Amino acid sequence: TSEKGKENCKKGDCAFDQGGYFVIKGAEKVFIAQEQMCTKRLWISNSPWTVSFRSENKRNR
Amino acid sequence: MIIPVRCFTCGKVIGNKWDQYLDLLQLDYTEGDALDALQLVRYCCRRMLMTHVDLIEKLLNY
DNA sequence: TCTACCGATAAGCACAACTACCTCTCCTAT
RNA sequence: AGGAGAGGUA
DNA sequence: ATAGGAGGTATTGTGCTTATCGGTAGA
Ligand SMILES: [Zn+2]
Repeated sequence: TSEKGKENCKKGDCAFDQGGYFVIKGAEKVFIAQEQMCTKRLWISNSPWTVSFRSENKRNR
Repeated sequence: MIIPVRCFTCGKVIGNKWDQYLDLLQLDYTEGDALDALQLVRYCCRRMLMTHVDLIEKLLNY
């Protein structure tokens, strides 16, 4: 579909969706952004007072 | 989606004025002047002829 | 002097965290 | 036919 | 019948039932 010609665009997609989904079993599947804590910043918590260094790839916290 | 005929509000025949409206818009005419040139004194017909969207072209192409 | 129960401090264990509802999608290992 | 998971109504 | 190492993390919230933990009161 990407970088298709003018003739190929006429037959096929309805030109209403930009194509952000997946086709698994005939049903469209869309990912939802997951909010995650930053692993490249020093994190300080309370009760108890502590500072932790996150791990990038290997568990070296 | 072709132009809705009979102009549901107040019941005015506007089914044959879409081509003339497009021709007027093709020239150096604004929407108000083009609608006034079609002899429309009520704002219902002007709303009907201004809010319409041409969708049948995409249906034919796709 | 040695028995004899006798209230406190943690450590788990068990329900409770709403009605009437309406659709869609997916599911049954190897 | 029974379930599990999501989006929803008053 | 077999298979599904090992990781610092990042639900509360009320009742209930222990254990244990010293702890004095009596002979
Ligand atoms: Zn009218």
